[PDB]
Amino acid sequence: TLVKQLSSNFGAISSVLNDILARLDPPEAEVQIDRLITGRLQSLQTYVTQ
Amino acid sequence: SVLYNSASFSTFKCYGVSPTKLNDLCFTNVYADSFVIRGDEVRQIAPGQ
Repeated sequence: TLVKQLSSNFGAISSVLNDILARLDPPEAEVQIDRLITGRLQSLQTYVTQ
Repeated sequence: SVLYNSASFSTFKCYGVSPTKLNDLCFTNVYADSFVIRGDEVRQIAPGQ
C-alpha cells in the first residue's frame, strides 16, 4: 500500500514529480508540489502509525 | 522560439506548462485551432468563464 500510494495525483497536475518539476515554472511549481508533499506525508504518517 | 520571441501578439498565458521552457517537453499531439472574435472576449478564452 505504501509503495502504490506514490501513483496518485493527489490533486496536482501529474503524479510523477520528475515531470511536474520539468514542466511548470518554479513560481508555479511550488503550488503543484505543495499538495503532493502534503499527501505523501500523510500517507507516510499513517504507515508508521500502524 | 519563433512564436514566443515574437512579441507582436497580445496574449501569451499557458496552462499546465510554461512558455519559456516549452522548448523542453516532447509532445504526443498538438492541435492548432483558429478563429476570429472581438477583443472584448479575450477573457472568454478561459477555463471557467
